[PDB]
Amino acid sequence: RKEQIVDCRAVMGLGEGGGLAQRGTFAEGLRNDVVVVAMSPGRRHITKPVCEITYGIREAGIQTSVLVLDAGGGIPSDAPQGSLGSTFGLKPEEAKQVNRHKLCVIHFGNVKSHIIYKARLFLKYVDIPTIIVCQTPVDMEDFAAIGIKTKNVMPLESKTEGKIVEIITGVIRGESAPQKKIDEIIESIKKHLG
Amino acid sequence: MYQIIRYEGGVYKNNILKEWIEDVGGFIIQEHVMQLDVYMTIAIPQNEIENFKEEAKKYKGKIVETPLAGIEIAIVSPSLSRHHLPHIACDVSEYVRKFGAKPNMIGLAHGAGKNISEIREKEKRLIQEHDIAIYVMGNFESCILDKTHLFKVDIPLVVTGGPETLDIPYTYVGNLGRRAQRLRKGEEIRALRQMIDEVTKKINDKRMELSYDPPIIPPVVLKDEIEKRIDEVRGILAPMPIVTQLDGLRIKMDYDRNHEEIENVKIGKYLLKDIAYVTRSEMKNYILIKLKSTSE
Amino acid sequence: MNVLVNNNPKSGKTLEDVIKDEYYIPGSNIVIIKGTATVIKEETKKYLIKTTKGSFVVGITEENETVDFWNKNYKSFEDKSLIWKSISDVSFGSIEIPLPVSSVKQNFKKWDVVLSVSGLDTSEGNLIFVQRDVLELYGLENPKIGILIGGKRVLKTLTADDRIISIEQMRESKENIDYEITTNLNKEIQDTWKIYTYCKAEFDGPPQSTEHALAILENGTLEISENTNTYVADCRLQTLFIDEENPEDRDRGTITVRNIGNGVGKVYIYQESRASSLSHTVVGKVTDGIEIVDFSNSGHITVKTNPERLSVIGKTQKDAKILFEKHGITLKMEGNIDEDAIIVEQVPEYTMDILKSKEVTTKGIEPEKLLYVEIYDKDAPTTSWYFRKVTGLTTKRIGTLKIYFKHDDISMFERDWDYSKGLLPENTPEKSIDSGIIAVTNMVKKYKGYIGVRTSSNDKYGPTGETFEGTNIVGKVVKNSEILKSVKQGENIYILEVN
Repeated sequence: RKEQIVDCRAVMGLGEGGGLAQRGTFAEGLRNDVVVVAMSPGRRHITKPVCEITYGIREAGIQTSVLVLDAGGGIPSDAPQGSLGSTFGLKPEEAKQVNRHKLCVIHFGNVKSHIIYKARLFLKYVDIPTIIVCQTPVDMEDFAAIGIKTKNVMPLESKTEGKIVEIITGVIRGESAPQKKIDEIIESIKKHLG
Repeated sequence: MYQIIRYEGGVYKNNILKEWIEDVGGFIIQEHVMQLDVYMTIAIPQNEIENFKEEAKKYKGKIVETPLAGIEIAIVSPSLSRHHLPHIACDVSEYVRKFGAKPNMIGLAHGAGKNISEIREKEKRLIQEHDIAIYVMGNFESCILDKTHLFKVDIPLVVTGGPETLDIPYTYVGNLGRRAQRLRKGEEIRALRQMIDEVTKKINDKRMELSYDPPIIPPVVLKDEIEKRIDEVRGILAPMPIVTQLDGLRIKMDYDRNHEEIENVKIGKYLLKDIAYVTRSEMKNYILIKLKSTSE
Repeated sequence: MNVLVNNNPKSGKTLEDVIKDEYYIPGSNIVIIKGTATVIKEETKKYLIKTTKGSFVVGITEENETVDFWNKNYKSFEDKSLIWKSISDVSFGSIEIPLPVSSVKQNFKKWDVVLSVSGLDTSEGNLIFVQRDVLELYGLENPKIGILIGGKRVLKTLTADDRIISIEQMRESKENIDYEITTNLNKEIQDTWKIYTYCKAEFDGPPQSTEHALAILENGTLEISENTNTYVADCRLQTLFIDEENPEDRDRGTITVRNIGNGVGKVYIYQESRASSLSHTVVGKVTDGIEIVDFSNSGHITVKTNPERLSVIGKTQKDAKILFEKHGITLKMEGNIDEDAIIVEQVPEYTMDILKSKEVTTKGIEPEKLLYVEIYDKDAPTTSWYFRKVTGLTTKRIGTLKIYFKHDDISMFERDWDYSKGLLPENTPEKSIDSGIIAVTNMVKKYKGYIGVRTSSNDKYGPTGETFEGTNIVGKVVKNSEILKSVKQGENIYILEVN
């Protein structure tokens, strides 16, 4: 039980009846332990699956920062035959803001081929262990098939400097995460943090 | 002299508008580009307000009068748990942000309960470092009445709670209790507007007392001078690298490593250490600057 | 009749008479000032006082109706002794306060001007200058009228004996300046009217930016292209680059040159004291006669520069000799020494460098080596502007063209990959190009901006090896020739515009 002060973002939310967060913004939790990365400030990511994990970690006693990616939707441009619909990316300032935390928690969607390449591009510039929270059942290894460092399934030629440290499946976008998923995330964070 | 407003427009030809603002002597306090629209909190002299309105309407921009875009507010929630943080507290913080203020969530370590609630001295001082503090309390009259010891700071105070009317010896705004939904009903919006009006009145009163004995240099131009001189301010990863307070600034750089550089900054013909109180902040070991008045 | 002129009074009714002596290039504006108004306006939201214990500064905040009372009833509270200074704070009066004394008590804050009707008796309404935050203590709808901060100690020390005597306010005062802007001469002057004719500019800055400013003010007049409440700007040279930073305060009557952005090269004169800017290079100051700049919103202003521009490129050698000896500068010769030899290059070429070094090296050219050109400004405005910028004719009278590539009849000149941006096809040939035609390749071709000329005529290719659709004609060589065939690659030829 200790005081927890959060550096709120400097810009307001999405209109009047919309979300409270803004795209491409960062909210430091002073003491940098865990950063929760949200793909967008929309209802599919913000306060339904992301702020719930945030308050779960903050209830566990671990200070949390929430970073909303400027361009978190879509697949990276390095995906086979390029990207479609939208382009996923990470800014150098976003990477620096992530890299000062002990651990990262990132929320992904349902299509595996999207998740694997998004994680590869994310870990191309993030060097701290991260936890992937997605809906679909994805295996630790398909990330290693495209050259992602992974705790259980290493690749021969690692194309990322970041370690996928845990994968948690069953968290749906835009829906309230049950207490069991929060407990699993907290246990994984604790046993890969200290 | 420097009235602070928010400009909402597009990124196209925004550089020419920034050049115009620099030419007329204004300062761009805040800049954010979402996809194709840019929000700019700008402080320009009052004699160029109509000129800037004309210039903004040339770019099909929008001018929003922000009455709180010179202060930072400490929003004090009893905890950062699911009860207060993910709703009400964020609504209060975002509504404060909507009027230009820079909020900071203050989650008390032992702020929950009825008789087991307590506030530490470090949290007290951290709250006092701000301009105004907003307390987000519960929705039971007895619990709030038996919790008055929490609101003991010599800072302007606005207390929000569930019951419509409270009998505490402070400013109180009702119908904003502990909830679990996003504040979107008409009554909730009205209560948020009432809280905004109370904090605006307190800030205007404090502005008048400050204007009785004005500081030697305005905080906004001091921030501009620090940015021009100090070359480590663009390497700051914090949300607001330099916070503009009512009568000072908050520089989010390490105090032990940079206080000597900050103090030995020449503004006009004075050295900063002789016109401002540079001290370490309880906030992540940052640097806090308090401006002196012309009396000393 | 007897009027005051500048600092030396004249009388001539018509402007012409008094401005006859006053140096003025015809075409500029005339600023007249009439006088001052000195309007005294005071609202004193914050009120003053003159008690027998000193003077504190009250300040109305809570409108309620106590403010409405105070408005004029503070004058009835004038010369009222302190009634009580008990736990109920310091109180004064007590005068009639008809404000409905609602029993409903209210909470008040430390030092908050309060007009609590003491004893709920209208005529006993007390001016309770609150000292300590009193909670539900006084009746009235809401005694809180304002907040006391200034002179806090005064009301604290204030004892019963002491009265507020002269309840002051703030003597709020303002100033208005009459201005009229003119450019007539045959008008009647009544009496005691002040006229300003010109402003004096003092230049002290980096050499390139100061030379840019001097070239702007070479004719003595400064165009007013943009005007705000803080500055006036000139846009004659808005696409010319400079790389010099002089970031100090843009004070009253400061001359700056913008060195970066869309408006790089604009010359600003500031009418207000503003902060330093990294995008503005200060080149000097306006010493005396600021009001002509202050009251001019558009048109012309006659400017006199204290350091004369020492750049003799369009003159003969004897003119440079006499002008530089009249400034006491040591001289040495380089090229053509003839008294009529046309100067082509001078080292150093900047006025500040010349003044700080006190020596000039002047280079002349042979009469037959100078190339004479005519530039089509009406036919190809953008291309002619680019050609003037690249060859340097925007600043000096003699431009320099560098040979870039040569083959028999063709001689191509170097390009500037900084001014060749809007090179839209402007003056494209329709028939076979005749000899001695200067042309620039537009953005259509890969080698956009390269200038060239050929001494023969062909029906297919322009002077730069491109087809006609990729070439815009900017000008022609009129008089001097047979020097393009005897100049090697990399050598510079010098041109003179003859229109």
